Amino acid sequence: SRKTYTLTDYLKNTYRLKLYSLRWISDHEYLYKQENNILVFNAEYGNSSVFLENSTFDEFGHSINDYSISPDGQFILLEYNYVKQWRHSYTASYDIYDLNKRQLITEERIPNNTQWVTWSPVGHKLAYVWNNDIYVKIEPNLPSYRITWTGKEDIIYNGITDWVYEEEVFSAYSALWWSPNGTFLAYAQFNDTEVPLIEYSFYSDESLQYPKTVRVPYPKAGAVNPTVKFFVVNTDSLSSVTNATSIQITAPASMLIGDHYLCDVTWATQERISLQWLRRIQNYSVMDICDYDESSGRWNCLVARQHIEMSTTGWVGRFRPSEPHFTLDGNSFYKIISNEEGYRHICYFQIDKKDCTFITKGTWEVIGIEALTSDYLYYISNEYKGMPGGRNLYKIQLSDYTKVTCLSCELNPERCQYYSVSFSKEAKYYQLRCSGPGLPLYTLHSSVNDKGLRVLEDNSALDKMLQNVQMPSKKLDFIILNETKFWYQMILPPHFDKSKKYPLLLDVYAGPCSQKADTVFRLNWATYLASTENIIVASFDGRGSGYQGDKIMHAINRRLGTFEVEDQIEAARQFSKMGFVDNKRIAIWGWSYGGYVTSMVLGSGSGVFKCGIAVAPVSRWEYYDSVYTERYMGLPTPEDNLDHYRNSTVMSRAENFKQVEYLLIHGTADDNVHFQQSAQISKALVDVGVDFQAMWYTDEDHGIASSTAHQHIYTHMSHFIKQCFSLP
Amino acid sequence: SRKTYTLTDYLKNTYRLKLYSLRWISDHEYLYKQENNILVFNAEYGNSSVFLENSTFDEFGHSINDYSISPDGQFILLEYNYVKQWRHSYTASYDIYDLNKRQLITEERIPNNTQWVTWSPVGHKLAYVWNNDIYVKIEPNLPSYRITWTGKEDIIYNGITDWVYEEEVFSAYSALWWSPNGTFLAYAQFNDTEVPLIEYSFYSDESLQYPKTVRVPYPKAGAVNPTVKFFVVNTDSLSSVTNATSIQITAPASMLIGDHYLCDVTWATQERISLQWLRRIQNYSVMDICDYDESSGRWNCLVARQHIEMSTTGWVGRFRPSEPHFTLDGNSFYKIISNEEGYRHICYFQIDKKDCTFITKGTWEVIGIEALTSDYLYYISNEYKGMPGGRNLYKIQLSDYTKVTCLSCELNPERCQYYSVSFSKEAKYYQLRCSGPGLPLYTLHSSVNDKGLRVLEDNSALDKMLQNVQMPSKKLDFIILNETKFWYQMILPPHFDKSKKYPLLLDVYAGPCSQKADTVFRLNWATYLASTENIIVASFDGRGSGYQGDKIMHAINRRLGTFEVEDQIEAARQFSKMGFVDNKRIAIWGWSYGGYVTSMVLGSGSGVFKCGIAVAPVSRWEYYDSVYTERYMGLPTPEDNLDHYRNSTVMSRAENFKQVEYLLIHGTADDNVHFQQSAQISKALVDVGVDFQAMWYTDEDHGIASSTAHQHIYTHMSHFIKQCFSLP
Ligand SMILES: COc1cc2c(cc1OC)[C@@H]1C[C@H](N)[C@@H](c3cccc(CF)c3)CN1CC2
Ligand SMILES: COc1cc2c(cc1OC)[C@@H]1C[C@H](N)[C@@H](c3cccc(CF)c3)CN1CC2
Ligand SMILES: *[C@@H]1O[C@H](CO)[C@@H](O)[C@H](O)[C@H]1NC(C)=O
Ligand SMILES: *[C@@H]1O[C@H](CO)[C@@H](O)[C@H](O)[C@H]1NC(C)=O
Repeated sequence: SRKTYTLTDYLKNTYRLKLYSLRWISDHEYLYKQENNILVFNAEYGNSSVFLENSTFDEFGHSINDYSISPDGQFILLEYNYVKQWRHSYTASYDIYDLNKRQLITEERIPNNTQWVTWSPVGHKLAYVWNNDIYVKIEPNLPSYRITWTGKEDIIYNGITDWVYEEEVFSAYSALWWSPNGTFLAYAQFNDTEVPLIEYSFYSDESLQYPKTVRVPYPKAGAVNPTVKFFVVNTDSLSSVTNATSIQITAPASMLIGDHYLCDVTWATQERISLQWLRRIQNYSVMDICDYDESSGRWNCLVARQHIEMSTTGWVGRFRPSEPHFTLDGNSFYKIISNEEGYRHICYFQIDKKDCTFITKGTWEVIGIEALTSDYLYYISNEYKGMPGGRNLYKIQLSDYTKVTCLSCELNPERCQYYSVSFSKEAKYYQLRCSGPGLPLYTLHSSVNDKGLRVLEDNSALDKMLQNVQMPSKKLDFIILNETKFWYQMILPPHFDKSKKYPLLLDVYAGPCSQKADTVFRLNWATYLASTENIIVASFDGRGSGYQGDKIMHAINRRLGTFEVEDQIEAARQFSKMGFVDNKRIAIWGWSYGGYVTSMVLGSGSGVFKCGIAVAPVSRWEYYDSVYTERYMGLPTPEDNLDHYRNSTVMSRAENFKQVEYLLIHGTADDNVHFQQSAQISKALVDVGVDFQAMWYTDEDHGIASSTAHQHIYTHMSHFIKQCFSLP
Repeated sequence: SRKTYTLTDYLKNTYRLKLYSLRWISDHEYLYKQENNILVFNAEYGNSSVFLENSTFDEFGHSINDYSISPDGQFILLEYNYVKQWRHSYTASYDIYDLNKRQLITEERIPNNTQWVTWSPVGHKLAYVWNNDIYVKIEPNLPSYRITWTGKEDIIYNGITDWVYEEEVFSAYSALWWSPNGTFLAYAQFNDTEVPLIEYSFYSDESLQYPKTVRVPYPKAGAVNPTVKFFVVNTDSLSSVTNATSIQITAPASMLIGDHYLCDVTWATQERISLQWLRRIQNYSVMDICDYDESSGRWNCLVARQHIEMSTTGWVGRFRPSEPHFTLDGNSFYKIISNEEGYRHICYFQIDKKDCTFITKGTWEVIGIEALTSDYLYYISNEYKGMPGGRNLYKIQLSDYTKVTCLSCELNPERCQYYSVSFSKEAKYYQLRCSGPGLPLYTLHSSVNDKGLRVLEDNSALDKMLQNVQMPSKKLDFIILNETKFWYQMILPPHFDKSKKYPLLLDVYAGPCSQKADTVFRLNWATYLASTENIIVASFDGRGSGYQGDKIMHAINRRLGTFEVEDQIEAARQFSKMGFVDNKRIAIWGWSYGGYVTSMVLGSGSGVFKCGIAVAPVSRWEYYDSVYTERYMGLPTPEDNLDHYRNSTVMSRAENFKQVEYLLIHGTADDNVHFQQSAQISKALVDVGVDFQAMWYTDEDHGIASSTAHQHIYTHMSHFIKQCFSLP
């Protein structure tokens, strides 16, 4: 008799999850936004002052998009005129408000259309990139020093990443790294000179008489890649009428032999930088440790302290080689490395030494190292109750590795099984963040004894509202295939009845190192399909999926669109053999890799599925970018992996599609997985005479996420599934 | 008759209409291809010979796409390596084969990738266009003479047409015109330097890693048009030492004022040429008559013989100024003109004299003038039975205009109401060819006493098959709207029953000077929908339709998307009132102009239609080309017609679509109505929250004509209509 969770609810965001986003500023204080004021909180004691009043910048004259405060709290960056580029990149204008004053600084502004800006870690230095060149401001009201002069649109990138690096390597537009002193500005430089361009139409507003052609350097599988150089400049010795001296750091000779990438830049100390490089064949990676020479003003990367990481079974790292966390003195670090068994654990490295010591071990994985002090290392793992889909915060005594405390496990075991954390400087305090399976809970904790201090946000407003709606529930369990556990989740309709036969939607991503079965609380489309349409929405984590060792994750190595595909079919077959699913009403849908697999399934002939929706699918690996594809597939050459590059296309299975109802969707402005991918799927389905359904989305990219397109695609998909399942 | 006409029947060409394609080669002889041999028939004696054996080119080694026999039957052109460009343009390889000797010409072969070749109308000279330049060959085995040197890809076109001229002016790739002598080669030269480029992606075979960007000079409404220059070259005076002196004929001073077009090129005598020119505001045109000046070498156009053709109510001509037909001596001509009551009749022009004399009159129009002799002019009109959708050959005595004989009206009055004709060189014999309402009937005649000579193909084979098929029947009637007659046709299901209530698909095109209500016999998609699905397919010829005089055609002037839309709604509203129509099941669909009108109807909020289909619709006139658009719309400037350009978009009506079910389809390589047009529609619909269906056809142009795409689109549209009308 209660109201149901409707498509409108989802779409108009009727029930919002509350968050508590803070930024640690010291060892003991953080910044937080309350009713549009910026507040400072004291962690120990809970009291707050107003840092920046809401009503300041009422007469500023521009809508303010973000803020950024100098480490040494004298200035604030006001970001405005944000215009998005790709996933991380954007262009904006900037002003500086001088805080120890009433005033915006008016001389020597950061240019309009700046590509990236950063404060140094200490004081108030600024580094920014504008027109692909680096600049440095020692003082907010003084002129900038030009660090680089080679910048050119689409060709040379100084201190920002190009398209593949943004997307596939740094997950960041920025390629600037200040030393912890603020003394040295390290930076990468990318050269896209010979990198082929993907081109596509942008239609824009009606008034645009002629369509624009967007041209983006984008190395497809096997094409010419960008090249990299690394540089470190001394920020303390810049001259106004002498050009700045950038000292280059050369990649290791074992990388310079052929094509390679920069992977990681981590400062170790005031005079030591850590650099990881990875070979185009993502088999082999090297970490270089480089010290600054006070004599020659040069950097020296002693071959003696180089570190190597290879994999016999797949590629290095989860998506890239993991980052090292150095001890205060910089002579040793910790790093997540896959062990002999295939499980990702914490290894202790010493700088001038050759092997590493494993600090954790077991039939589970460390997800990330979050903090390091002289006494403990803090990490997040899925160790608790052997649930790969859970996440908890642990703590190790470094005096003794066997002495391990779980810090979040027993806090709220029913509500809370999916943590992430955020420590203050030197880890005096941490904010725990519970993500499910109950409602998100945010707490603040004190490290000295691990005593809880304060609940920060408990989403009790949402709980009150949710009591009045017929919410679905979540099953998280596993099946056994050829003697191995493989988890799935089920979003079950309210008042579920095990004797009744429900329609089932298989929700797939299934890309490498993915996890679709976890313990987080979500309000999404699947919430609606269960609460209102009584549809079971199922996800399954099969071979190739992450966080359960390399035996599972790498199964897929050099062979995408293979085991991950068969295994979604099997999960389906098996969900079928439980008594509460109507085996005449099983759909499948996914987005991105999700659309590829959905497409490869629908094209398998299993006869298991009635219909499926693919949104923005990869159709052929030679269409996707090089860093991603080659990481799992090698090069598409007859001496490497051409053969399976060809066997694993959506196109090759066109015939089989006559057995199923197919909905194909793609935004026309997809820089990521180009419209071409769906273009070739539809053309091949046409060539064979297979009817299917389509929908392009003008000027939308990979997220199809503009407000109206978001509502449209979900409405469209709701109809298609409702009609596939014969639901009113 | 048990078996029904299937969607498969239309798609697979189960019921072939036979045709009879001859090419006259003198006054008394013609060539015909029967199976794969070339046969010459005698028209006087009926007897025949084999000209060219089918097996003649067995060991040639290229699949021949076409032949062209020279006027003196000495040589044959062989066309292979055919690649289509636009509607008329294409590139090909050519050989010449000496017929007298039985040899291949090896020396000085016409180059690969030729854009156009043509014999002279007499003898065996060749003019061809390669890489945008004109070449001439006196002897098929001799070095060619380079006429022009200025030709540059997408910029300068010598003797061929750019995109707009091809599609909207000459309906040809060719821009060459030999004098009847074979002495003179005249050619136009087009300048696209400043014409903006339409840019779209082409995806090609799967194997193409990166999509290609096709770039085409295409002036949209209001943009910078190409420029035109006209030249004449003396073929007889060419030197292999010196260069070719081309002599320029420039436009009239009344043209050179602003933007203009070279409208028409019609030779008069061996030494006289007629040119028409059209102003950019296409309501003013001018005919220039130009004589060769024996001794000086130039060409001269006396302003005395200049003839003005303008319009007060619309544009000049049907799609252009009509073509002149000269009498042997070349001092006079006949040409169709709108008369003081707005109907299109033949006029007698004497070269030096003011006005012209009308030789035909009445409330019908002459469709075309087909031949001229000393004593008679033959023409085609829709006079018979006061019927605009009919077409009949007539005869007019020149020494007495009141002696009008209908050569065809009575020949087969129930089977044939729609003829076209093909006279011999000097009109001694003509092949009539009728297209309906019954099956196509091809008959030869002698002009002398208009004696019926022979039956050439009568489609008897097809006739028997069809008795075995539950054929639909065509009803071609009219309705009185204001106090005017607007014609409609109706395709009716077999065993039609005037008391049962049928679903109706309103078939629409309705572009200016269109006619969808006629007496043609068609085996098409409307045939299958009526035969198999018992849907009525109606079409209506409302305001803007042609062949009924300017009072109807020009109603739409400076005003597209208004009257021609309101009238289609009206039509269906009337069709509703007729008791055989189920008024909850009316659909509309259309291609090109049709798609725009369908969309505008669907967006009108009339309440009459349940669903529509729109294929490659125009959506906004600023997106379609200048030549066609400004003809009907004027310029998109505030001081001309910008307001109505803006009041007539599909986009602005978007809200209204929540009321109907919309299927919108477009090919991504449509160089004509650019994909852009639907892209902007889709985006409007998304912006306003309206669901609809969509389908793109990748790499298909405006016709969506490739056999797999063609079969695909009608299959897809079938299901759509079937489901809209609740039919299994
Ligand atoms: C922890 O870090 C990372 C996580 C993740 C990504 C990258 C990451 O770091 C580079 C990649 C980036 C990649 N571009 C994404 C994508 C988008 C479109 C199409 C495909 C292929 F199907 C893949 C998939 N994700 C998975 C999640
Ligand atoms: C007897 O001659 C001619 C007839 C006709 C045409 C041209 C003709 O010759 C110039 C025009 C050419 C025009 N380009 C076509 C078209 C194509 C796409 C979009 C639109 C606008 F909606 C219009 C329609 N047709 C109608 C039939
Ligand atoms: C980038 O690389 C190209 C060769 O691909 C080279 O010619 C050019 O000098 C390089 N530019 C810079 C500034 O490194
Ligand atoms: C018709 O036959 C006659 C009689 O032999 C011959 O002169 C002539 O070539 C023939 N015409 C054709 C076109 O075959």
